[PDB]
Amino acid sequence: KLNYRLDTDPVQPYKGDPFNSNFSTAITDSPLARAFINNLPAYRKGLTPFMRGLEIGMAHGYFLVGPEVVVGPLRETAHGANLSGLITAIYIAVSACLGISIFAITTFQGDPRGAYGSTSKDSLRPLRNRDEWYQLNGGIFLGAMGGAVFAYLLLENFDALDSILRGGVNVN
Amino acid sequence: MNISDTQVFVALVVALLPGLLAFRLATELYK
Amino acid sequence: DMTQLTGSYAASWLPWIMIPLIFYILPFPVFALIFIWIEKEA
Amino acid sequence: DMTQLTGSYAASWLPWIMIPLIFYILPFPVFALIFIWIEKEA
Amino acid sequence: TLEGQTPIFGGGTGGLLTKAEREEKYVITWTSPKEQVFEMPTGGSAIMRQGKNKLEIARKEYGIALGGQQLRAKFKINDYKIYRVYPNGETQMIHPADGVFPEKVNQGRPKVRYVDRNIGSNPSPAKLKFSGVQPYDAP
Amino acid sequence: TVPNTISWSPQVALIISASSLLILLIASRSIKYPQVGAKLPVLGSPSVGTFVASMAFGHVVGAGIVLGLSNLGWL
Amino acid sequence: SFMFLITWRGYWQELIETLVWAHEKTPLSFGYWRDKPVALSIVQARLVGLTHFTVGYIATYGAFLIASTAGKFG
Amino acid sequence: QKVRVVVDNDPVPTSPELWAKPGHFDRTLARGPKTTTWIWNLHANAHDFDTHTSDLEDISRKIFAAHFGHLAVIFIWLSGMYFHGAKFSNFEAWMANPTGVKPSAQVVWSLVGQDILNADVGGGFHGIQITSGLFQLWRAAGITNTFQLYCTAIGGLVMAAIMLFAGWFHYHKRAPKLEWFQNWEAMMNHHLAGLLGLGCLGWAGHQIHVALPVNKLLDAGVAIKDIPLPHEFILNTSLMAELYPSFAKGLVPFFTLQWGQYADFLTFKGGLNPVTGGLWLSDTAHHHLALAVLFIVAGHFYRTNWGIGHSFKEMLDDAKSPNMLPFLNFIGPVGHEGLDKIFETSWHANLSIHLVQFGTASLLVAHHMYAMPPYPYLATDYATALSLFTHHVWIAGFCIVGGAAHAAIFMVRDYDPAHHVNNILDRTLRHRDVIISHLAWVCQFLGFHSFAMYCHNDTMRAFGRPQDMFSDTGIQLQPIFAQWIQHIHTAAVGALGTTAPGIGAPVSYAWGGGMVAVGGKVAMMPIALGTADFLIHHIHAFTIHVTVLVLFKGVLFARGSRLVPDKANLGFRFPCDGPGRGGTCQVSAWDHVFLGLFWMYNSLSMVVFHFSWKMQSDVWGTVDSDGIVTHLTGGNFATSSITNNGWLRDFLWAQSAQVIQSYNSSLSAYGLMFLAGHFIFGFSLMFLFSGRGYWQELIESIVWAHNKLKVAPAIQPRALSIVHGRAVGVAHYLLGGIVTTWAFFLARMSAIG
Amino acid sequence: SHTVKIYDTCIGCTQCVRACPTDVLEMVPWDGCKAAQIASSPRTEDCVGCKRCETACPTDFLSIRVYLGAETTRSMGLAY
Ligand code: F6C
Ligand code: CLA
Ligand code: CLA
Ligand code: CLA
Ligand code: CLA
Ligand code: CLA
Ligand SMILES: CC1=C(/C=C/C(C)=C/C=C/C(C)=C/C=C/C=C(C)/C=C/C=C(C)/C=C/C2=C(C)CCCC2(C)C)C(C)(C)CCC1
Ligand SMILES: CC1=C(/C=C/C(C)=C/C=C/C(C)=C/C=C/C=C(C)/C=C/C=C(C)/C=C/C2=C(C)CCCC2(C)C)C(C)(C)CCC1
Ligand SMILES: CC1=C(C/C=C(\C)CCC[C@H](C)CCC[C@H](C)CCCC(C)C)C(=O)c2ccccc2C1=O
Ligand SMILES: [Ca+2]
Repeated sequence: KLNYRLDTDPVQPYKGDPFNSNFSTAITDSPLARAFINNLPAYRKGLTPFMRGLEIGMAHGYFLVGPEVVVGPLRETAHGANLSGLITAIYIAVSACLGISIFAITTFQGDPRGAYGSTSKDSLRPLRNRDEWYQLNGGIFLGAMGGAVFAYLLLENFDALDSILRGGVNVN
Repeated sequence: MNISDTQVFVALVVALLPGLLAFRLATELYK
Repeated sequence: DMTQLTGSYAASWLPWIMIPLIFYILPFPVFALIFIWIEKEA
Repeated sequence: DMTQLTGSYAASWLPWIMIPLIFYILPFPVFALIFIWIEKEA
Repeated sequence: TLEGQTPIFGGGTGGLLTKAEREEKYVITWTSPKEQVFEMPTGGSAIMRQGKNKLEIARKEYGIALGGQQLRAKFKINDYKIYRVYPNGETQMIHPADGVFPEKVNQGRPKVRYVDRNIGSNPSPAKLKFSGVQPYDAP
Repeated sequence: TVPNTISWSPQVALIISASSLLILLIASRSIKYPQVGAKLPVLGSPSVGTFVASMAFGHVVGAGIVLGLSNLGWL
Repeated sequence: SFMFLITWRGYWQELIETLVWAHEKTPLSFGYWRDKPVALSIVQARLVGLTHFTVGYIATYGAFLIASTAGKFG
Repeated sequence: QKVRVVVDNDPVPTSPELWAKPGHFDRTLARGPKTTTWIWNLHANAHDFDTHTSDLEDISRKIFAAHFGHLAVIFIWLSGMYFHGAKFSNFEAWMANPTGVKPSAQVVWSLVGQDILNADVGGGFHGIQITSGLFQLWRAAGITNTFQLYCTAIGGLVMAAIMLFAGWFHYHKRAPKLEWFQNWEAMMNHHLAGLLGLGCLGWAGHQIHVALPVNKLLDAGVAIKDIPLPHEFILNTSLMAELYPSFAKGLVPFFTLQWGQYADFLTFKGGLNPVTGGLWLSDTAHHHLALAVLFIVAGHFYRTNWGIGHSFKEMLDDAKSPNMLPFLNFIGPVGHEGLDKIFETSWHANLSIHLVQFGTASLLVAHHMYAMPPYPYLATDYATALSLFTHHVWIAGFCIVGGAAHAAIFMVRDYDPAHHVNNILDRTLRHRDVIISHLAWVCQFLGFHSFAMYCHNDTMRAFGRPQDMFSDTGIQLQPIFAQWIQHIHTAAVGALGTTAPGIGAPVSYAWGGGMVAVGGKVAMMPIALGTADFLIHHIHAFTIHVTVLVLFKGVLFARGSRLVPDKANLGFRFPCDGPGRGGTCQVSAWDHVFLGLFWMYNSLSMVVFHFSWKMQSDVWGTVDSDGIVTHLTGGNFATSSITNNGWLRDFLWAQSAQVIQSYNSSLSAYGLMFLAGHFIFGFSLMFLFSGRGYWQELIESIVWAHNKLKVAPAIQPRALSIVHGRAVGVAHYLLGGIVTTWAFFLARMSAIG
Repeated sequence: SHTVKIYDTCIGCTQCVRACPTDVLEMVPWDGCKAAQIASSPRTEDCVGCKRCETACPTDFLSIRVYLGAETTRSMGLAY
């Protein structure tokens, strides 16, 4: 007389284990969600840790310049606004990379505690070695600096780019 | 008097609905 | 003036960014996705 | 003029650099030092 | 290895976490006379099977709560056992420790942490300064 | 402007009588529990509860139709 | 300070447990606590709440004492 | 046959023996007191009927009888308002000059100088200016003299006695069986068509035949004595036809479906009456008439005894996958199946839902009555308008907290895991960490992006950098979606084009369409929304979401958590599970209600503060002959409310002048109560910040002194329990804070309103 | 770990053992009381410090005392 009706349940236990504190939902287990998340540079199969950090830093440093350019305290002048946005991205990224370094220093002593231990099976935290974290950190810093400067150069030359993207450079 | 900025933005958001449904149909046909 | 691309229509900045996006920004990443799709081992 | 921070005292360039150093340049490295100190395995 | 069939459960958010895979985990096994609905210690309802069941739980208190307040008190099931499982695979049965429930006196059990006096005769802390001995641990 | 309402005429009687009759044909053969309670041909032999329900709903739907038509100049 | 003094520990420990679950199940969050996050102890909460209460007590009155006297005099 | 009346005859003898047996309802309390904790437990468990007995049928009978007792209390209170408005009021003087007389219905005796509180309220009368809006309500009902109020006062007392006899009768003489209480379909049919439907129809009859004729004459300017009594409009049909020609046709247009003839007294105007500033009584008559038909039709939805109708069980058992919408199938293959068991046995679950919907109803009452003032001379009576909004906002907040409280009681006591196997209730509990973690995150996002931007504004303003502030003149945060709705609703009536052509005036002038003035004061005008309104509305979003977080965590974790897995066995209301596990203080669902009460107070205080300041700044004021409006606070909301220094200075400090300077005047009572509220708030902090262990030890030394003098009581003095100290602390805290705001609001409005 | 001590005033009512939510206590043979048994705490490593045992103890003063000590993962009641 008891019918759990699990066989016809739209939401299943995650990965077939009902006692792993997770559900099989559209966000966690749909084919598109898995394809997108598992192919981000943090999870893409076969990537070296440095190459993971390079792509992550490139994307994050690029967009971190923007907020202070538009609503920052130097927004009244274009040249000052761009510099403040570049410095803000540099300061944030260097602070993050410093935190990543001290994370690697403190986490990987003996057998790491928590999700980075030898017997841990955290599929969402696959960087299990201290060397991988330092290689990732090098890519994060260099990518963030390059992405921030790339946004800085485009914003600094915005008058040239605006003429470029309108064909105004074809007058002469 | 052509359409306004709000109408263009509304059409862009509305077009997302057939965009997501086209993806759902394309993947379903791929099965 | 007729020395630049302009638009009197609403949100004329949209072609300013959408033409580069579809035609020479996104297509190479799109080709990369298709190339990965058609080369995946069984 | 009263549009900028200035100093009529000697070496008024000292607050120009010491305030950034103590308050938003060195404190994060100092926190990193303390964090490493309080997390070291026995 | 621990044998038994897991109760019918569709999944929940109160299950095991990283601690189960890193430090320790607990398993409670019991035999039921019929298929019936019980309450999971961390929320939700599960269906225990006809035969012998096996449930993985994050803390030892979950097993004592489930076995003591539900299996014994409500379902009249008195054969539940709690095991501690380590990541290396070592499994030890911890409840009931000697096969007899603790509330029932059993021969051969020694007195542990027994103080041969009433609690009002504990020495003052001033007498035990710099010795490292607490008043309740004093002879 | 106030929506137009027409004086009583055989057309409004026809609409209400027809709406009640169509509902009687449908309800006696479509609702979940007809033939419940005291009994009253082509109909499925509806009960007194089903019949009163159909006539009451015929007044509700009929009034909506006649008011809607008169509002719009016969729609 | 009223938060530390009125609300007590067990409420926050249960809330922290929920945040612990969220962190473990969120992708791209590579950080992980070396020290397990727990709610402040019962005694610690009284001390922390008393510190905020005292600091707010001194700061509020000190600002009022200086401003109400210096604003009306030298 | 299924729906029937089954009762028991004389189930409980009517004897006063148990009156002399305090605590008889509880087994523990029946033995008598040994400590003073027994006294508190007696009052705490007085109305916890499900702990008196486990018989659901006996519990339900107690609910039914006690509800008649509460109805008797309300009728006595209503009779008091009508009697005091007929014996100790200036109601007749106010009816002649509504715009120049302050309503007053309370008069104090002269013994200790308290007669100074008899204010000069106009009309040659001395008394306390009331802010309940009784006069405006009575005028809209057609009442014109104190004799009619006196008759209603007597009728209220008679109804109170009838209610009291009904409770005694239906508990001691004829108590219905449990099967009677479980007729969901019959109860809904009778309460939809028979209570809401017939009441709307009956009040529509009163409005059409009494309220509209009397109010039409009043708004035309005729004297009170020249207006005929309400029954004259029923007997002499010639009078009623002069006011509205369509009554010359009698009932013929109604039965012939020619209702357009009735358009002269069932109007659809919208807007406000220019003479009085309230809604058109003809508009409300057609509103209530449409409600009566809609409710009565709704009262034939459920299947009782004749096959026709919908069944609650069939509807609930069908709402599950795959019968749902394709994007709504996540509720699982069981869905709402099994929820019917909740409503068969759990009174607390129904009380949870119903208290929530009184919070919803009272919130709608607060918002919709200021923007669409339904009574004559209500909008321009600023003291009454502020009091009515504030009162009903506060009532809603307590009801909402009560709904969450009894939802937790249901989970601890009435919830049965066997009834909920993979259904929506079971699934909600199984992803409670998902819900609470996301709710915790959005609370932090809202707190950072609502309150911390106020701190940003304070720092920018202090720096002398107004251009960097979040303001209309700096970094703008325009509430474009709310502005768009105002434009849509204004263009709907003709003031997404004309989507409501039938309404002439704007539905509410708060959205636009013009300004209405009555006695040289603004009744309603467009309420523009800018950056300051964007910030304050997201303050409301933040505070509400946190109050939800506190209460909803308590309900979802009432059974237990990862910390204490067996809280359900510990009960709904227990102090803790000891200092172990690091400390488990206030884990029970009861302390989540206790903590949620503070957050409801904090949230609602800013709601009534937002209302009070915005209305004084941008709506209320005086209109000169040229149509120029000077507001009560001169439009300072836009620039001063964007910082909490502006709230501290321009709202709390500036607007408290009336209450702070009310000594030696008729408003001195508000000044005294202003300090009284401050005292109780500080007094409550003693209970909240301390613990009973200290107080019990202190009582030990005090008991020693009484023992030394042979005067120690037999009932041993005990410190309040841990839960009791929390209950006392929160009760005095909310009482002190609310009384402080009450005196602050009323003193200012009784002076400048 | 917490320290749980049992004193000679124990009457062997087994109420502390039944109240323990983590099975720290067991009843062992004894001769100091009529019940011929006394509470023991062999598994104090599993003690969380809830003091349910002290609440259940009927003697005056308590025959069982819990002294909160060094905090471990299982003494803090942590499932993570
Ligand atoms: C380390 C690492 C890490 C990570 C990664 O890796 C993380 C992540 C996550 C995710 C998942 C999420 C989402 C995010 C957000 O939005 O929020 C946040 C924000 C932020 C900003 C956070 C932060 C981030 C990071 C930290 C970064 C860092 C960097 C820097 C810069 C460094 C610097 C250094 C120097 C030396 C100073 C979360 C969260 C949460 N948190 Mg969590 N984290 C962590 C840390 C931490 C700590 C320490 C604490 C204590 C304070 C907490 C807290 C908290 C709370 C309360 C909550 C909530 O509510 C949320 C949630 O759950 O939802 C749902 N948490 N996080
Ligand atoms: C049309 C029929 C009808 C009406 C009007 C009501 C009305 C009411 N019921 Mg009710 N009930 C009904 C049928 C009806 N019931 C049936 C058939 C059942 C069985 C399924 C129940 C079972 C039931 C329960 C179990 C409970 C109620 C309760 C209530 C009260 C809710 C409180 C409220 O809103 O105050 C409304 C305030 C008023 C002043 C309304 C008037 C009150 C009097 C008694 C109504 C007299 C109307 C009568 C026709 C005389 C009219 C005179 C004149 C107009 C001609 C309310 C008085 C609750 C309550 O409080 O009980 C006391 C409650 O617990 N009812
Ligand atoms: C229709 C509304 C309604 C009903 C029928 C109930 C019914 C019940 N509630 Mg409940 N509740 C409600 C609304 C309601 N509540 C609301 C709105 C809230 C939010 C504040 C609560 C919060 C609440 C809690 C937190 C608890 C209950 C409990 C209970 C149960 C026992 C009643 C009790 O303890 O006696 C009441 C006895 C008292 C001594 C209270 C009187 C003291 C009040 C607080 C003082 C009020 C101050 C006064 C108005 C102003 C100042 C006065 C002046 C002299 C200074 C009972 C089933 C208790 C329970 O065990 O449930 C199973 C419980 O723990 N309720
Ligand atoms: C304890 C004494 C003390 C205190 C509270 C301050 C306070 C301040 N100094 Mg200062 N200063 C001091 C002694 C002190 N001074 C001495 C002795 C010297 C001569 C070497 C200076 C030279 C100095 C310069 C050149 C400047 C300041 C400035 C400032 C201001 C910003 C802080 C800063 O940049 O520090 C800078 C601090 C130093 C360069 C050296 C400080 C040396 C003292 C002795 C260290 C004291 C350590 C303390 C006792 C240990 C704390 C223990 C902990 C538990 C609290 C602030 C008002 C800045 C200013 O005026 O901004 C407007 C600035 O540019 N100070
Ligand atoms: C939608 C319902 C509704 C609305 C908008 C009104 C509106 C009005 N009524 Mg009215 N009334 C109603 C229902 C309603 N009534 C019912 C059901 C009865 C009894 C059967 C009455 C009896 C009544 C009397 C006796 C009097 C009024 C008066 C008035 C006017 C004064 C303002 C007021 O009452 O606050 C407006 C109220 C609201 C904005 C909301 C409250 C309405 C209910 C509680 C909403 C319930 C919705 C709920 C939260 C959702 C339920 C859950 C859902 C699943 C269904 C105003 C025009 C007075 C007057 O003279 O008019 C000028 C007056 O004397 N009314
Ligand atoms: C003004 C006093 C105050 C403040 C600031 C808070 C703040 C908070 N309470 Mg809280 N509380 C208070 C009084 C206060 N409470 C009182 C009196 C009670 C008793 C009833 C409670 C009861 C209570 C409960 C029951 C709950 C909270 C919750 C929360 C959090 C809500 C999330 C949020 O807003 O994140 C944003 C954070 C803020 C708005 C805090 C101010 C941040 C400032 C403005 C910016 C700081 C800038 C920068 C970071 C500074 C760094 C400098 C460096 C040197 C340190 C937050 C930490 C809830 C929670 O934890 O949910 C997540 C919750 O459940 N509180
Ligand atoms: C999910 C999704 C989405 C989102 C997205 C995003 C979020 C994006 C972003 C993006 C980004 C954010 C990007 C960025 C990028 C970047 C880049 C591309 C960069 C580059 C750089 C460079 C190239 C550099 C260079 C350099 C160096 C290295 C050194 C020297 C100098 C220089 C500058 C040369 C959407 C909603 C849409 C839709 C749905 C889905
Ligand atoms: C909300 C609230 C309130 C209230 C209010 C009011 C004012 C209400 C009202 C209500 C009402 C106002 C109701 C009514 C009802 C009615 C009814 C219920 C009726 C019935 C009727 C009938 C039943 C009839 C019958 C008949 C006869 C007798 C003869 C002929 C036939 C016929 C059938 C017609 C208060 C403030 C107090 C409190 C708080 C809350
Ligand atoms: C003050 C306080 C006490 C002490 C309060 C007690 C013991 C209650 C005292 C109630 C008294 C006896 C009620 C009567 C007081 C009236 C003012 C007496 C009127 C006398 C007339 C002649 C006027 C606690 O017990 C407590 C417990 C837990 C947390 C906080 C606290 C806490 O803060
Ligand atoms: Ca060129």
